[PDB]
Amino acid sequence: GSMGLQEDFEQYAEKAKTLPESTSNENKLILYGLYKQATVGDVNTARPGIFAQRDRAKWDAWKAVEGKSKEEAMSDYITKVKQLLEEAAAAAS
Ligand SMILES: [Cl-]
Ligand SMILES: [Cl-]
Ligand SMILES: [Cl-]
Repeated sequence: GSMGLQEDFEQYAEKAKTLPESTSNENKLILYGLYKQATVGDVNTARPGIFAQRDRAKWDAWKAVEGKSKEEAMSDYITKVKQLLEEAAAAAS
């Protein structure tokens, strides 16, 4: 990752903590998948079964961004968090 992007990523991963607890799980899943992809790369497990204890929705969100470089997924994660942060501020004003 380039330096400025890595700094941005760590900053926005920290700012993501300020999103309301009530943030839709649809968006939590999008952030989860990009965060996994950005930090550890391609999902390296098989899809959890429907009745498994492993969370299929989380795995699916990560599978969906397979193939993105660290730079790309950090990029997307940042843009999604930025959008959510602006929407949270709009909701509160
Ligand atoms: Cl920025
Ligand atoms: Cl929801
Ligand atoms: Cl992992």
